[PDB]
Amino acid sequence: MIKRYLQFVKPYKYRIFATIIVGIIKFGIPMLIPLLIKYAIDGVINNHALTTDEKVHHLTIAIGIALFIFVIVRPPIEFIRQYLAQWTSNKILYDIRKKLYNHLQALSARFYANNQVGQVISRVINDVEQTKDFILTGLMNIWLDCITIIIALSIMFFLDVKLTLAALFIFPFYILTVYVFFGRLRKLTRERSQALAEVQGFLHERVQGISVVKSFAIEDNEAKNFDKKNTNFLTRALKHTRWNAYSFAAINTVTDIGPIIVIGVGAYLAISGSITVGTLAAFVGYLELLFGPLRRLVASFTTLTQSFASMDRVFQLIDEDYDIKNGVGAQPIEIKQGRIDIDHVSFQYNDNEAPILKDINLSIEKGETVAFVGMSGGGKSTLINLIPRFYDVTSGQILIDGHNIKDFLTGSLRNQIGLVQQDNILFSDTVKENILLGRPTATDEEVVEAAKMANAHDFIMNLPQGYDTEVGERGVKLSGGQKQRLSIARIFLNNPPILILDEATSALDLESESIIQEALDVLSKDRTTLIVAHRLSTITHADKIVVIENGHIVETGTHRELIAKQGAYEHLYSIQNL
Amino acid sequence: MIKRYLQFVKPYKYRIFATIIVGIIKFGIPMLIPLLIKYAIDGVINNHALTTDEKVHHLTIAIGIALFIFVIVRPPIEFIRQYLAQWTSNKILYDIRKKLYNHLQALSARFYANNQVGQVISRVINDVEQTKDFILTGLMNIWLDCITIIIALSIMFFLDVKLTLAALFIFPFYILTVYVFFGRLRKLTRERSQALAEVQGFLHERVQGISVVKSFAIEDNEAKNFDKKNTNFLTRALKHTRWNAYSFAAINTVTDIGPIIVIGVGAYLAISGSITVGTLAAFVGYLELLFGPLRRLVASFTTLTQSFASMDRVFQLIDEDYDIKNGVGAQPIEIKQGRIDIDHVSFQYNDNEAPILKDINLSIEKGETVAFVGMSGGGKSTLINLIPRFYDVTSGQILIDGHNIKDFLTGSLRNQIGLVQQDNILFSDTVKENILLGRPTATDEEVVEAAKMANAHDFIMNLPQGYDTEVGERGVKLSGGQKQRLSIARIFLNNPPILILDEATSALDLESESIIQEALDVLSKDRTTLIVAHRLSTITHADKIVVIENGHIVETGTHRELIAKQGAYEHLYSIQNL
Ligand SMILES: Nc1ncnc2c1ncn2[C@@H]1O[C@H](COP(=O)(O)OP(=O)(O)NP(=O)(O)O)[C@@H](O)[C@H]1O
Ligand SMILES: Nc1ncnc2c1ncn2[C@@H]1O[C@H](COP(=O)(O)OP(=O)(O)NP(=O)(O)O)[C@@H](O)[C@H]1O
Ligand code: NA
Ligand code: NA
Ligand code: NA
Ligand code: NA
Repeated sequence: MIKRYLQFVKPYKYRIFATIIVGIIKFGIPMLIPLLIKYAIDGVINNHALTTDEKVHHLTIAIGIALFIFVIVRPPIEFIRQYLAQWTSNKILYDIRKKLYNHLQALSARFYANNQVGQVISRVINDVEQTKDFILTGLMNIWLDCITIIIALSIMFFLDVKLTLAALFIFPFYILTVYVFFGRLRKLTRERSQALAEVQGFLHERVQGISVVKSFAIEDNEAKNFDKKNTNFLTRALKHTRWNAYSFAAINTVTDIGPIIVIGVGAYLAISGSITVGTLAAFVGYLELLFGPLRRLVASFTTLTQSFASMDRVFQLIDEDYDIKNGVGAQPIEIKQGRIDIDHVSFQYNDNEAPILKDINLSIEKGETVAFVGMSGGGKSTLINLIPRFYDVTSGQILIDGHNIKDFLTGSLRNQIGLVQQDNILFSDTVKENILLGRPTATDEEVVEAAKMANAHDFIMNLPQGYDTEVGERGVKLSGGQKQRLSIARIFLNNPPILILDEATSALDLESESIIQEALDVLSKDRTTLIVAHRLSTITHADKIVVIENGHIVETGTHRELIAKQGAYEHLYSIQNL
Repeated sequence: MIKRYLQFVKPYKYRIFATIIVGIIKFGIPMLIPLLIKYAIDGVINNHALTTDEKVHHLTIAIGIALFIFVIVRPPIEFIRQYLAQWTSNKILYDIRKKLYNHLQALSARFYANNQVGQVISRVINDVEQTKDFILTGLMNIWLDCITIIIALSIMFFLDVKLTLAALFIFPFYILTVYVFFGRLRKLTRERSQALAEVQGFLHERVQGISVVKSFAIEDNEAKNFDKKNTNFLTRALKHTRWNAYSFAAINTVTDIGPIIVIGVGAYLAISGSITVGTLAAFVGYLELLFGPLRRLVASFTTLTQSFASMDRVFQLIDEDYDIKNGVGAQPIEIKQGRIDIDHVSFQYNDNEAPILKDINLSIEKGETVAFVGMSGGGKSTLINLIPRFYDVTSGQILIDGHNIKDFLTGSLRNQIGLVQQDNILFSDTVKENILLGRPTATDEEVVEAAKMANAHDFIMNLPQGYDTEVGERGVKLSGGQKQRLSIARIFLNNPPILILDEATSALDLESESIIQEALDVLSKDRTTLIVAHRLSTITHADKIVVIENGHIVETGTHRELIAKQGAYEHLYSIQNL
């Protein structure tokens, strides 16, 4: 997995090597201080053979050299060292989210139907952000502490063989201890982040649906439901904390026996006649070089563990399967004549549940306007959404111009089906911006046309700041008949070969309906049109009305014919002016 | 402002003092190492009064002791020190969000109409989380570095009053430099977080409205709109980084002239007779005690700056005004007879724009069923939402049972108005759980009743896992007529004195409508009922139909009467069969 994450760092290897290099060229600085203390003390006074005008000169080039270094050389090193480190990782994260976002937009209706936005976003943002330390503490700092440990161990290896061995005794345990905790922390961190992710999802879901929370003044009740999630997140976060604290003491206690099992031995050796009591003095002086980094790595360890947990979660999302895949046979196909064929189609949202659409057979020739009518929850919506291929039929096939939907390139297919869903969306943008969704690359002139078409242009002008009026988030600042008509506009703008209208009238008064009806009757003159509808009267003109019951097509025909049959269709119609 | 944030820490003062105490009792440990060293060397090896059996002996008591301390005393100190620190702040954050959530649920439709969920949540979560360092690095660590600076400084002053002035010379500049940057960083951090907040809002808004992004295969276009926001966030984050790096080098360069200017003067003073080498050398071993903490504080500084920026943003949200306030006169009032009076009401969403409802006068007696009909965007929705007081009328008054709506306690008022909005909400929960929103404290039996009432009970049983079926996020796994009927259920469950139904039929077929119509005609027998509707026929039975045009009430009357007048009402009705 590290290899994966590394794939992100790849185009930044050099900036990172550089960051490490400049990193090493830093220890050289702290050592210049104690080096300078020795120069004035033993090179101007303890020389005893210098003038009181000569030594008061060398102290003006030594107090001249130091200043130069520290006031000119160090500053740039310090700066670059940091700026680099950051500039690097920060750009890396950028890259990761650029990818995640494309990933999301490529998941299927299903995914988003069984997932919580808040939770998803937690990952894309927080978990990713968390992998930052892996780049910094992991690939840019840990090394310097190991280099320091090599140097130290090395120097010690010369001063004395067995004495350094007195040290290394600790090492194995240290490593064992790390290994013991690592895993459990990784999980605790995982479980923690997940908790956070759940409060996010909660907030998201509620903050957006407050309308309801307000209407029934259930603030107190929901405020509880929140505390549950907010608490769960504490709890988990504490478990995590407890262990980090725990493991920290552990690893260190081990790292601390280090200098002891050394000093103790270093004496029982200098006195037992094994080595110079000067060697013991020097050696023990380097103890800070060995068990210093080991102490830092304990913290570096911790941080990483958490980081791993995070990249886990990131990748886990990245590894989500796309339910609607293009497949090798991909083929941007132009739909020249709206010929739709539904052969033996059968649909199921899941393998466990029952099928919603069972055996559906229906043929729609170019230019026909087919209407779909039936009790609520019959299948209409489901059936329809199978065409733009939002879900893949379970058993059977749908063919546009003889081509099986699956053999189209997603975008191609979808781009040629103007679809007005029943639950229509608006972004917290301007009117224009919203219509432009139907065709982003459109003339401010063409938009105003679509508008006038969907019977929108007019009310758009009365809006403060007209076509540039910013509608509310979710498009709240408009009526029902308004939001809807903007969705309809999008259709004219798209001006596709196939038009599917799932109750595209829902919120319009009788009049406005009349207008859009006319408008549509025109645009729907020579295009393959599918209409789901409950208000029958706006379907009479249909070339063929399809009655759908309990996932089946029960009746088929012209309003005239269906009415004669005095069957299912008639029943429903008959309920209007009766 | 610090005082504010501190108010959160208050109930944790002791745990914090404790964390600081145990914090101090830590430096005592690192010093035990060099003491065991000096004690071994200058104490047992060179005592010149030790039997080879005594020095070894006294050596051992020094080790047996060391192990005890480090393997028994230190561990607990280490643990507690951390666990405390964390347990504290983590609980503090918890508290802060507990408050923020209540804050949100108390903001008005307006707030949420001009704000972006994602952005809000960024604050509640990220910005708050960011204030964590203020507790840790601020109130628990900074001190220890100052204590260390006092201790250090004291020793210098008794060692030479005029050389400590060679050291302290730096101090003022150090402080000046900090002051110079602080502010700019605080902003950069602010601006950065805001950027993050904007990508959040983007993600939220899109990830939830992908349905549309998919339908028009505008993935490429939106993926761009994302990169803009994702980039903006980089940029800003880099600006921030650059400065931190910058300021870091700065402050340190200053902190580095420190040990030098002590040597620059101190050495010159040894010469002229200030004092000798025995002092210049001793006043230099402690240099690490002074310019060590000063170096750490540079980092502590940085971290804080960021923290402040964060609490700024948190508070800024906390300081948001509630548009609908209760006011001293608050009074949980029981509405015994649904008497609604709309006297000269006039509404405007903003002071700049034009009024939507102008001069409306209408009286509704208990048990009357008033219908509201008119072109789309006329005012109906707006008018209606004024009653549950979702927005305060601009000029005029609405009175229920003679009591002015404003004199009710929000919850009281709203709890007594069963409101079925046109754009109905569902949470990613189970069917039951959703209906329970109408009355959380309800009998699994009463729910099933509401259900059967809204004509839902039936389809709920055919659902895999019946009343326990988990509907999709936003309630996606149900038809239109389905989601809606669940909203209607909520009403029966609430069983309020006043019922407002804003197109509560929108997505139902003719039949299902018939059923709920009957169901309602019953529940609406003796209650004050207000109905907004476009499908006229389901309004005929109204006691009084109100025609609303361009924010005005144009016609008033019984379907019978209105039809005779051959005016505005008739026109609209007349378009049904025509
Ligand atoms: N949050 C808002 N800010 C500004 N204007 C708003 C806001 N919310 C709604 N509006 C106004 O909504 C207005 C009229 O709404 P309105 O006529 O009450 O909806 P309606 O006719 O009942 N909806 P419908 O029954 O679907 O046709 C427009 O002229 C908008 O400016
Ligand atoms: N994500 C899902 N998982 C399982 N079932 C689903 C899901 N989404 C929708 N359904 C099914 O929705 C079904 C029938 O939907 P359907 O009849 O197409 O809506 P419809 O009749 O067109 N809506 P409407 O025009 O408002 O009456 C139910 O029996 C559900 O089980
Ligand atoms: Na047609
Ligand atoms: Na009534
Ligand atoms: Na409305
Ligand atoms: Na539907």
